[PDB]
Amino acid sequence: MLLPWLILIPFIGGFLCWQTERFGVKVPRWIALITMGLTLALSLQLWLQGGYSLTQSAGIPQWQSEFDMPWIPRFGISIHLAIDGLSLLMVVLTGLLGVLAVLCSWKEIEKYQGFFHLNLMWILGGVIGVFLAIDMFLFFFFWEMMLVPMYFLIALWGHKASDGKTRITAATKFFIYTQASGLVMLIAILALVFVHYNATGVWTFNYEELLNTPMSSGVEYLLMLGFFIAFAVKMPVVPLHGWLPDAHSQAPTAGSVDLAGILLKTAAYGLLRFSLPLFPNASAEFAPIAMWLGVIGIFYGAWMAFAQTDIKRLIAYTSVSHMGFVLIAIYTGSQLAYQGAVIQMIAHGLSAAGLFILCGQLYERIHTRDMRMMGGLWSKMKWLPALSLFFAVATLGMPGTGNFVGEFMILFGSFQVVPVITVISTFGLVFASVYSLAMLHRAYFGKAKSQIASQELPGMSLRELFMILLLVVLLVLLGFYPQPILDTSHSAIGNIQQWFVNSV
Amino acid sequence: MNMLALTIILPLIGFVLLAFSRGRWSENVSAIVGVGSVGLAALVTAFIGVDFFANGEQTYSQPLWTWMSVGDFNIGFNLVLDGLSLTMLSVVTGVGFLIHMYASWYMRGEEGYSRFFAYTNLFIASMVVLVLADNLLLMYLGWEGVGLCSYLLIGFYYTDPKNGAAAMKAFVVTRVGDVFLAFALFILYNELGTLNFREMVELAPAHFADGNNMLMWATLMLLGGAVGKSAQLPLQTWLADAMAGPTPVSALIHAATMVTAGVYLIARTHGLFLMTPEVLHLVGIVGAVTLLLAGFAALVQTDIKRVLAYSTMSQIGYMFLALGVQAWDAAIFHLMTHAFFKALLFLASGSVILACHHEQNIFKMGGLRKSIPLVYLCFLVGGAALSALPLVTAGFFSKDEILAGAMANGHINLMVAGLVGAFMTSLYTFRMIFIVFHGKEQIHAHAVKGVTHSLPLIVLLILSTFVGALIVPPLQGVLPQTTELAHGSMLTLEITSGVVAVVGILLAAWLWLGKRTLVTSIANSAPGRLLSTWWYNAWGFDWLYDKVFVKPFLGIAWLLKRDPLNSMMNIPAVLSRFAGKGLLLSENGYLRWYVASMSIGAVVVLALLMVL
Repeated sequence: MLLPWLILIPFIGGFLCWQTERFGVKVPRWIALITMGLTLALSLQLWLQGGYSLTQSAGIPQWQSEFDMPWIPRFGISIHLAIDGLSLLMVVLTGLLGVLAVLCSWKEIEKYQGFFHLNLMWILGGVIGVFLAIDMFLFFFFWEMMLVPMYFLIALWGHKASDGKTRITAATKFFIYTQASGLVMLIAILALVFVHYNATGVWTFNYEELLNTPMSSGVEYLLMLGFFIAFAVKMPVVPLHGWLPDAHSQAPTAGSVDLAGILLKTAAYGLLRFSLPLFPNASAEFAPIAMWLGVIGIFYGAWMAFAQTDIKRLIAYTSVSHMGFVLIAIYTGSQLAYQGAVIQMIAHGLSAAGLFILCGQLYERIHTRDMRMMGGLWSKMKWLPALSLFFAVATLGMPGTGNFVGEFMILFGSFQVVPVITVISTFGLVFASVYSLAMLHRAYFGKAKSQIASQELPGMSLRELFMILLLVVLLVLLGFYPQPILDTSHSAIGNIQQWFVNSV
Repeated sequence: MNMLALTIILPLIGFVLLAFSRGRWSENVSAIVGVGSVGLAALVTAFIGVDFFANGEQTYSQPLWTWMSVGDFNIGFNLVLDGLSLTMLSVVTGVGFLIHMYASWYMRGEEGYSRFFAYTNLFIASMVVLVLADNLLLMYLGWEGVGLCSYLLIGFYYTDPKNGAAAMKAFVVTRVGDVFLAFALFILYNELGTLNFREMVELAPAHFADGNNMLMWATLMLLGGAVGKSAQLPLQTWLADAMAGPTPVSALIHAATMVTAGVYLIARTHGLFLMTPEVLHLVGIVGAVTLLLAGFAALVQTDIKRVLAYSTMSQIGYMFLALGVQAWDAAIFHLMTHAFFKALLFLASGSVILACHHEQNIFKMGGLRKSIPLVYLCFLVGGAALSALPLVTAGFFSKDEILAGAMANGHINLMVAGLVGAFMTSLYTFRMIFIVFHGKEQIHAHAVKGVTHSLPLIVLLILSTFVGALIVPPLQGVLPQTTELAHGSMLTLEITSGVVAVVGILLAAWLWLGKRTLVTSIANSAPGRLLSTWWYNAWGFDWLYDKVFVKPFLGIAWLLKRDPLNSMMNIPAVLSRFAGKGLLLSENGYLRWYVASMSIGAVVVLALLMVL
């Protein structure tokens, strides 16, 4: 019921901001803040009003709210929006990140600003629609239309048409690397539906009847690779992640909040929801390749993070290290491991968003991007580097932050299922420390005479500090007290694991 | 009595105030609030200590809230205040109180003031969490809590980068130990399910009817965690470099706070180490080989702070032996004495290096008895206890008891190790004060007089002596494995240690009382410098631990200065663009070849149809 409205407010707000662009220029900032407030209101209403602590073994079909509507009846394509417990965590996270995106874009007036915000709400609404998606075509359409408006963001707002490096390399690799694999998973969807159409005799694009379709061995394996390729180019996996640092280092850091904190979520959401249950034996065969790619991703991202000299590419290469833990979590037979991935995933978004906001904040203070050029700014800034120290501290497994409990319950479940690949995996924490300290010492520890421009520094406004203070206190409560959201996700995680166990 | 969290909240909350009053407060109010947090901690500790005496040595547990709870994974914020943990709390909330009260006077006059009293409170708070934890998890929060605080205090002076660079080697090395520590934590949950210490104690033999082979992996790798955090051979790197910070943080790190975490883990899991005897004796094996290493490196270099540091390494491993010889209460008795002398010994040295005014040498000063005898009596009291002198010393009872226990274990190599350690402690006892305080004063050490440090000096003077040895720590509340006692040979071993100490003290005094030309000759002899260079490398261990992984790590980082796999999956774009350029060059514009293309399409279509 609430789901059609909850995916449509982003699109309605873009229309109204661009409508009132003719009326005024200070309107869309204040319009956008209220519209994202309504998005979190409906999302938090579903958290509180709904039975978040529901039955742990109520089957694979279980939803607090559900919407159905005929869209293309010839294939049974329907607007099958349906919200689960873990999907509701995803919706509340993106509503909060949308508030941060529209708050960081405050006091940013240009030649056109309504165009920026209709695009801003369009891309955030696309991610919400992926998170509420049970029909395969609706899932794919939303997956691919959140991908078009970021291209305009990197192009027309990466820099205003002055340098050609903001389109022809950064934005173009971002677009092609995702869309080729999106078309791969579309033909994977179609091969799965056609083998189901031979089995039964109905053209259906719905998840519940495609869940248990009979397929011979050696056939569903190729479709599982087809799903995983599109789910491995969106979250950074080892062979195909070259788009991520270019995308984050060129887009404005509000666009980078969208590009890191929430676009990385949807691929592991799809690995939990759409790839694991549909292909149980194929995923059981593919598991060790996934573990090898996971350990390679953690070690690889940390080394490339240590070796880099700038900051946006630095945090962009932390992200690829973080997601390796999540991939190993998903491809195991443990309930605790999956519940560790969820808390690690929410904390991943919350620990990347603050760093990107602050890195963009530091650049507009000093007008210099290279990290090794500055140094010793602690005597000049009064609140930026202290808050930045805790966010760099929250990146690695420091307890009292959500990242520690996240990565570390994965390791418990991972050692429960398989010893040797887990005992390799744990060493990324040592490597997490070295790139964390490298960031901290090269940027803030030292003498302010490392740069001439490090001798005249501005002040920090109240609202940026307010939205940084909220994230640090929110992330500490998730580290100390993670029970409420684990009780929320228990049943959804449990039935996925029980199906992955029982179907093999 | 429902006041355990006040030993954690009151310090920790004070840190938050000093973490946001970044120098905007004045000197006096910042000084009072920084000392008062630890002062309230000691007072609440004393109340629960005297109530623990009123409890009849009955343990008191308090769960605040469950941390995380999955249906097979139950972790809670459980605090246990038993006899072993009360003693380890007593050391911290007294020593940190005394060390931090000195810092109220030592820190003033320079910047970074509110910053330093912020991170000291966090350092103390992390150490209290480790020794009161009831679950191995919460205790893990203690381990890397105090490690990050050692990073924030070793590299406290961020201006020059020597001490600013010395902290990360400790940080890397302590997290290697923490990986080793968490490995055993995974194995214990896989094997025995619950991580509570007592429930683990009477769950371990129930689950172990059939298979035992994998418990040695748990316990050996648990041991690898304990050793690394304080000091031991496989990971002895950072304690020389930890001296690059200020004097009060060296006392806190090296005396009784952070280095007393590896002792608490072996002692708390003593029944768990009793489940396997050979992993218990292996602690003493590694302890016996580190007393042979950690001693004479104090004699080698001319840095006073490196002197006090190699002595701490020797003493901590001396404990590991004491725990390996199944003498548990005696080892904590050694700790109860050891905290008192080391902290004062470190602190007094700081007062005189304030008076030295940038000397940092042991060979260019002399005749310091006439400058101020207060620091003279400070080193003197510390030296006597360390050397195992029988004259009104505090720690000699602890050495006598553990060697009685060690010979009750019956390991002649361990008494040989104990005998050479007593001789070696007496060697570097008075050699430092004889080479520094005796001679001629060509550079005057300007002594500073003030009641603000004299009163804690008198308190530390009256505490480090044998008056403090009369305070028996609470050891009857845990009922550990009983430290066995020997009679008849107790007087024989006591006089043997006294003779060994006296011979070492007389040899140092004979080194002093000679011309020192033979000392100069052995400090100039080529085999002497070879051994000095060999033990500059300290059995090559820092040499080996740098050149085994560091330059391979820098080499693979230099090979990863440009990202390989991003480039090697760009070759589809490279092949497509170059193949597209070739296809564009294939077009001509001359219309004869267009019609030839039409004929050559007809030829291939007919050929492709005739092969079907």
